[PDB]
Formats: sequence, structure tokens, C-alpha cells
Amino acid sequence: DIQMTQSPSSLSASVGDRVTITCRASQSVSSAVAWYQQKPGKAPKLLIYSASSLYSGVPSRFSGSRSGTDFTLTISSLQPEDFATYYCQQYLYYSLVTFGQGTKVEI
Amino acid sequence: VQLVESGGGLVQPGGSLRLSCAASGFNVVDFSLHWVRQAPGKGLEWVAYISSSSGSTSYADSVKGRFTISADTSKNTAYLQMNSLRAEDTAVYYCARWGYWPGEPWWKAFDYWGQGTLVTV
Amino acid sequence: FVMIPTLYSIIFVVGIFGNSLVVIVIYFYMKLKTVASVFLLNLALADLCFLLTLPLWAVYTAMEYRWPFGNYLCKIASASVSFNLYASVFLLTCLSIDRYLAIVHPTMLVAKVTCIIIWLLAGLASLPAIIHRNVFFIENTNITVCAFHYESQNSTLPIGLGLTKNILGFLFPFLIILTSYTLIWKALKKAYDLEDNWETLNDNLKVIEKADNAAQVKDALTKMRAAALDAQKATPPEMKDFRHGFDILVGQIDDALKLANEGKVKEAQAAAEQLKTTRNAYIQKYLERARSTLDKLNDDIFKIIMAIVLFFFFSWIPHQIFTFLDVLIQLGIIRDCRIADIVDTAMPITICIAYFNNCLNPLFYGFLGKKFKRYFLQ
Amino acid sequence: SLRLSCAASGYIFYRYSMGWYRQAPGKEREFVAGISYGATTNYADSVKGRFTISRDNNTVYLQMNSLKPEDTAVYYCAAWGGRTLYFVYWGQGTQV
Ligand SMILES: CCCc1nc(C(C)(C)O)c(C(=O)O)n1Cc1ccc(-c2ccccc2-c2nnn[nH]2)cc1
Ligand SMILES: CC(C)CCC[C@@H](C)[C@H]1CC[C@H]2[C@@H]3CC=C4C[C@@H](O)CC[C@]4(C)[C@H]3CC[C@]12C
Repeated sequence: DIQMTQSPSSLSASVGDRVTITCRASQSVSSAVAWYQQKPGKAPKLLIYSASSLYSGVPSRFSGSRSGTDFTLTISSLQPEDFATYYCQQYLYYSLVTFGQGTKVEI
Repeated sequence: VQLVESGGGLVQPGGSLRLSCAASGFNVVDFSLHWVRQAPGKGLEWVAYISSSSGSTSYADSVKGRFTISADTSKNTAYLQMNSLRAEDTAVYYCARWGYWPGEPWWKAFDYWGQGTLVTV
Repeated sequence: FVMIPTLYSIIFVVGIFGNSLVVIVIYFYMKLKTVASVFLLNLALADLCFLLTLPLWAVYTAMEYRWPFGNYLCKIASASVSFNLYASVFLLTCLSIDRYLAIVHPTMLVAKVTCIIIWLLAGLASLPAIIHRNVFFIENTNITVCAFHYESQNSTLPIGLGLTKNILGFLFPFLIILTSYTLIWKALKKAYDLEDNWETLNDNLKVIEKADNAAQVKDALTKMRAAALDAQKATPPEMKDFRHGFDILVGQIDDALKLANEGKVKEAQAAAEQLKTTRNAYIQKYLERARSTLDKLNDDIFKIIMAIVLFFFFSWIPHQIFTFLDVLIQLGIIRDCRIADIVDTAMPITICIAYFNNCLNPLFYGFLGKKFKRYFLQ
Repeated sequence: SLRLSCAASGYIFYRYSMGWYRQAPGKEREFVAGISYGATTNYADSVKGRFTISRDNNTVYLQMNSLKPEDTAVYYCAAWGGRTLYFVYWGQGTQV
């Protein structure tokens, strides 16, 4: 029942800007946190797994970081196709999967 | 490697509906197929999962006791049986894949999600 | 002026007494059975060699900068002071390297050869104090001073002397101290990450055998799985043995986690107790190496060496700064009479703080070290 | 009547006294003349009246009048000073 919290509920940025999304867990989950990109009307796509690794076939601009319990997703240079909804998931165990509230990136 | 949902549609509240998670490429025995639902306008919520390698069905507290998830090795599909549907269960249901612990496949979380199906009560 | 003779005198008495005690104890009871004891013995010997000629400078400053001891003693005292600086610097660098080797990679012949080489190199680096240092009768007066002489060709020699102190006395040696103590910190971090994570895994393992319900067991296994994953990352500074030790371990927490999810407390506690067998077969050999590295920081020799290294470089910081300002003035980079007078009026003060560590190194044994047996026996 | 010149600029000439030393046949390099930054002349009593040192604005000049054979040697122009730490700079050495 680890609870994930995403403080920046709504973020507004232009193309080429730097956007940072933070995530916090109720318990001290290990570096088991996955970041997803969900365009409206489409299934979510994995971007960052293990809270630091980059998924195959994903642009390198997406960066994942862990600071103890605080997990941070960062994009170096925003793109027109990078405007979507990002979720923070802790996957410490199969039955202990909880997603974040969700952050929407606007133009 | 793709997961396709089936059986979704419009059903009356309190009825019984079965969803399918037909998959191609990988084998169901090597991965644990989870179910995540997303309410319209809300975020993702984990619902249930099955571990066809041994059988480790689990459910969220909001669906435990009504939902039932089963898998068929021969058909390479996972079936989610829903019972006592209410006004809170109308959401887009996603079938996700997740590897088993020893190795990197576990650290790769839901990575090949299902195409998504709409369930309306 | 008037406090330099008094500060020099108190340094002389306190340092000679303390360093005699340190040499006696290290050579008699410690018996030089550790490499760190050989380097500390040489450090005490260098401090004694410096303090032997210290009374000459106390009276030389006391009698309004007048040198009655002759050209030979001027050369010898200047060489002894420079030798003290360089020998202490090199011995501290070797002590830091030895501490890094002891902490991270758990040799008397090489130690003694290194001590001899250090003494020879410090004597060679004090050669300018032997060559360009003669007594100088000020004009036609009878006042004699122990001055530093130059020539027309050696116009850049004052730059060389000042830069040699900064580089070979502070700059390069401080890099090795930082390099060694950073790698010590990195090893102590991963020795504590494995120890702290396992304590969280072990604390909650007592909860499982104590609790008598499915809810408390599942909540305990949740924090055991997160600690087992974290501990698997803290690889000690052969790789598969550490990783496969926790691949088996997390595989037994999952088997216990999927038994507590069915409300089977008897099988959830029984499978939780199976983590004892995995710990001893694969992981226990690394919790000892993590505990052995972690409690070496508690060794009193580590405190003594760190205190001596920390205070020596902090006491020499003011002098190396004003030495660097002096060489800039000689280069003409800084051209202002106001700045020059501050450097000149602070050089004697900083030169006294820099060499105050000769009388404080013995006192670090009493304070930091708890093995002051002979300090009470004698 | 000769006149010796010695140029030293920078660190020297504003904090160190400048002057001349002669290497007599006795091989002692005795004091000859010396001028401080306060323009306070000071000569050896043996040549007190014959010589006259002079400071300029970064060269020091030594003026000679008698030039007896007793002052035929090589003259090094030194530069000595330092309130706490004493430094001495020596010249090349000019023979007369
Ligand atoms: C332990 C300090 C000895 C000392 N104190 C003073 C005063 C200014 C009265 O406080 C003097 C002095 O008159 O020059 N001294 C001699 C001295 C100083 C520095 C050094 C020294 C230190 C480090 C590196 C090099 C030297 C050095 N070598 N040759 N000349 N200086 C050697 C001898
Ligand atoms: C500030 C200047 C003058 C330095 C003087 C302080 C030096 C000499 C001494 C004083 C107190 C000392 C510390 C006292 C206690 C400990 C805890 C021990 O587990 C590791 C060493 C460590 C951290 C010591 C390091 C060295 C230390 C900081």
C-alpha cells in the first residue's frame, strides 16, 4: 500500500524547455519506480524503469533520477511530441503496484 | 510482442463480463499479466494480476471478492471475470505484461501494455 | 615581535616533551607492529629534529632579529625547518595512502624503504635552504641576520622557492589526501549501505515470527523486499556471488509474500525463516567484510591519523595563501603597496601557526586515542 | 671619476635597500654604499667622503670622485631588505 505523490499536477512549458517531475513514496521503496507517457486515447508507454534506466527505443532526452524516496523525471529538451500525461508507478511487488496521480504537460 | 484486449463493451450494472488478453510473441508462462483500469478523466489504478507459471492471482481491495482473473496456457490468453459491477467500475481496462523476478525482466515494469478496452456499466 | 619568541618557546617545550613520549610509547609498547606506527614514529622523529633547532629561532626573534650562531647554524636551522615541512607532508600523504589500503584492501620492508626515501626527498627539497641561506651583516652595522641570498641569474629563484612550497607542500599532497579519504568514504558508504539495509531486513524478520496475522506479515515482508533490493545494489568495492546471493534472497521473500497474500501465516512465517539459510550461504561472507570495514573507522589510529592530517593542512592554509600572494607580488601580478604590507606583516604570524602542529600532534594521541596507557604509567 | 649604475625594478627598489659591495683583494666583499627607500644614505667610513650614492625613479647610481688604487676591484650591487624574513639580491659584478 505504498502511496505515490506527484506535486506538479500541471506543468506548462514550450518546446526546448526543461521540465522536471518529482515523485515521492509513502514507504522506502527501492529503486523500483517506472515512468510512463500516455497520450490521450492511447495506452501508456514505458520511458524510465528502475528509476534510472532508459527503456529501449526511447529518446535520450528523458532522464530518471532517484534521491532516496524522491524520484525525479527530467527532460533535457522538450519536443512537440513530448506533450502528454506522465505517471509515476512503484512496482516493488506484483500486488503492491500503485500509480501516481498524473501530471499533464501543456504548451 | 503485442497484447490485445477483447470482450469489452456496454453491460448492465450488476452483470457478468469477461475480458480477454490475447498476446502474440512471448509466452504467458514466462510473464505475469496484470490488469490496470483508468477511469475517464482520472489516473491509472491497478486491478488484478495472474502468474500463470504457478498461479498467484491477486486483486485490489476495490475489486477483491468480485473480480476473477484466469489464464489459459494453450490459448496464450488471460481472462478477467467481473461480477457485481457498479457505477465505479466503468473505466478503460489495460492488460499489462511484467516479467518474473530473477533478472532484468522484472526491473522492466509494465512495458507492453494492451491496446485498451472500454467497459461501461 | 614579542609573542613569536614566547610562542616558539612554548612550542619547543610542549612539542619536545610530547614527541619524546610518542617516540617512547610507539617504539616500546606498540613495537612497530603496524605500518601506521612506522610512519607515525618517523613523523615524531621529524618533529623532534625540527624542535631541536627551534630554540635558535626563538632567541633570534627575541634579540630583535640578530643571529649570533654563525653561518653554519643559519644553514642548518633553515634546512631543518624546510625539512620538517616537507617530511611531515610526505609522511602524512603516505599515512593517508596506508589508511586507504587498510580500509579498502585489507609490509614492513616497503614501509621502512618509503620512510628512508621520504627523509632523503625532504632533505633534497630543503637544499635551497642550505645553498641560498647565509648570515648577512646589515650594511656597516654590527647587526647580523640569517638571510636568504640570491644572484643576478637566479632572479626567478624567489618565485621557485615560493611556488615549491605551494605545490610540493600543499597542492599535490592535498590531492592525495583528498583522493585517499574520498575512496575511504566511498568504501565506508557501501559498507554502511549493506549493513543498514540488512538491519532493516533483519528487524522486520523478527516481526514476522512475532506477529500472528496476515496483515502484519505482509507489511513486514514489504519492507524486507525493498531492503533486499537496496542491499543488492551496495556491491562491496566474484560479482555474481554478491548479486546471486540476493537473487535467491528476494526470491524467498516473494514466496513468503505470495503465501501471506492467501492469509497463510504459518507458511508465511515458515518461508520467512528460510532467509537464514540464504544469508549464511551467500550473504554472511559479505556482512562480515562490511562490518570489518565499518568498525575500522572506530579504530583510534584512524582518529589520530585523521586528526593529524586535518590539523596540519588547516594550520598551513594561512601560510600557503600568503606565500601565494607573495609570489604574485614578485611576478608583479598584484601591484599595490597596501596589499604588500599586509602580506609582509602577516608572514611571521602565519609561519608560527604553520609550525604549531609540532606540539599538537602528540596531544592528538591523548585526546583522539583512548590507548594512553603509558601516558599514565609514565 | 667613474659612476656605476644598477637597475632593479619590481619587487625590489621600493622595499629593499640598494647599494654596492666591492670584492677587495682580501676576498671579503665589504660594504661600500647603501640607500634605503627613505633616501637615507649610508656609506662605509673608509670611503665616506669620496663616494656618493644616488637613488632615482628604479635604478641606483654610485658616484666616485677620488678613484685611488685602493678601490680597484669588482663591485657587486646588492639589494637587501625584509622586516621579518631577510632577503639579499646580488649583482653580476662589474670590474673597474
Ligand atoms: C619555524 C619557523 C622558523 C622561522 N621563523 C622566522 C620568523 C620570521 C622570525 O618567524 C624565520 C625567519 O627569520 O626567516 N624562520 C626561519 C625559517 C622560516 C621559514 C623556512 C622555510 C619554511 C618552509 C619552506 C621553506 C623555508 C625556507 N627555506 N629556505 N628559506 N626558507 C625556513 C626557515
Ligand atoms: C578545525 C581544525 C583546527 C582541526 C581540528 C579538529 C581535528 C584535529 C579533530 C578534532 C575532532 C576530531 C573528530 C572526532 C571524532 C571523530 C569520529 C570518528 O569516528 C572519526 C574521526 C572524527 C570525525 C574526528 C576527526 C578529526 C577531528 C575533527
